[PDB]
Amino acid sequence: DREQLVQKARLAEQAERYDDMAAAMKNVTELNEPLSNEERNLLSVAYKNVVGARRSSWRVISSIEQKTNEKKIEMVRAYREKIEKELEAVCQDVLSLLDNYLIKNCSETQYESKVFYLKMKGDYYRYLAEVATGEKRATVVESSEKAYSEAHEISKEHMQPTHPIRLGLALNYSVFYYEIQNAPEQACHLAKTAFDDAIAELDTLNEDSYKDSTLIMQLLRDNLTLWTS
Amino acid sequence: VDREQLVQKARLAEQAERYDDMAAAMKNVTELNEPLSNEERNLLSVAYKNVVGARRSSWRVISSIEQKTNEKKIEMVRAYREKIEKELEAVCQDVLSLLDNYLIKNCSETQYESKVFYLKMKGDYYRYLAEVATGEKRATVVESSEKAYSEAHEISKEHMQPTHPIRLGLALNYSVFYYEIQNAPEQACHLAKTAFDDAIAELDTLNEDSYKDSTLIMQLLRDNLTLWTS
Amino acid sequence: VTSSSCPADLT
Amino acid sequence: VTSSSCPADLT
Ligand SMILES: [Mg+2]
Ligand code: NA
Repeated sequence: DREQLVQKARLAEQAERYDDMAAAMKNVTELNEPLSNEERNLLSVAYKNVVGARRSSWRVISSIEQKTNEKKIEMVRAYREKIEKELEAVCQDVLSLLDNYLIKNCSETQYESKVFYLKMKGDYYRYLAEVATGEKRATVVESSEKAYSEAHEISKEHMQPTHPIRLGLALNYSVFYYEIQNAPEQACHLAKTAFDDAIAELDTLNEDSYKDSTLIMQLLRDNLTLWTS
Repeated sequence: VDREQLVQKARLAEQAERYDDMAAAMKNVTELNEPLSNEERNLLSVAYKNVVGARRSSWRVISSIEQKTNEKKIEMVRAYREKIEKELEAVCQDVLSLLDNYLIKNCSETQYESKVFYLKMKGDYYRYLAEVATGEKRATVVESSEKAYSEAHEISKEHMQPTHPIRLGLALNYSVFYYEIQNAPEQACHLAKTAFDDAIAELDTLNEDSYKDSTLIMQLLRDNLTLWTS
Repeated sequence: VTSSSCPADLT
Repeated sequence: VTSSSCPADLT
């Protein structure tokens, strides 16, 4: 029963059991009924914690691997790979949900959901790109950019520049350029213009959107400061 | 995979904050039947404390929600609490097997510190079982916890200094067992106070690392006494 | 040091 | 608040 699964997802969150949380929301999505804004948030929060823990772990191991006896380096590499394979499975799960249900069921004028989900698609291809090498890397980098690009065009044409979802897209897209494409001028240009287009009308946002957008703007600023130094 | 690689893996897991991995590695290390060094013993203890501790934290959240809480809703809450319960029990069972089948077993007559350390740990994981157990199952794990603590306590009193952090640490968890599990606040407070009091006089004789560990435990003893006498 | 990305949730 | 128990590690 659908509501039990969502209830479970909420319980898992409170218990900070994010693997459970994501598995519940995965099952909910596969019912092919649309997610409400709260359900969409549960999905997004769950998988971000699941993949986020692995990204964090992967970076620790990767760094150790770099700063370090065949059998010692062999264990480090294998452990890194173990973490990589998990990260890849999680991303594949999310990307399959997005392609087969979430993006698919957005109607022509559900712009916010389209931008939300295409962004998400951009994000999890970006997480794959973080650990990928070679031709597999080219593919996930290309897929990431395409999802970001399509979400960007929708957001520019059909959403206010102050909208948290549009701002959050610009934030992550600019991060893609900086970290994945190593294109610091492109990254800064996207970040700055997004910031600039929103900052004048910030006060026109409602209470909850103003909170969300302010935070994202601060991160845009923080990234610009960091990147231009 | 050789022993040192398993230990290396446990250290890597720890740095990556992957405590389920960290524990499975030290489980494997233990099962090779060679003794754990003090640092490997620390790896084992930290690993499983995090693994079981996550379950304990989760169980409390769900239990609390369950109590503040529709048949379908409440049944899912219960089922989910039980899910967490069965994980917690599986983890404790693993540790307790490690203790009974290798770690306590391979302590020789005069390896007192290790005996106290492992018997304390046995008391701990039976205590975590007791935290969620009900009925006849509960009585069994409470009695097993008490037995382990009681034996570690006697060894510690006869063969260790009152200032030793392992001894102090045992008295701490043993008094917590009395307070939280047996609801015996008088026994809890007496044990905590005497343990604290016995360690004062020679505290400055401790090695600098031991001093650090013991003063921390003594602060926890005191914090507990204050909380229990409020 | 690394770039900050978007929070997973909305209000 | 609950009772505090022993740290899992030694120095
Ligand atoms: Mg503006
Ligand atoms: Na003995």
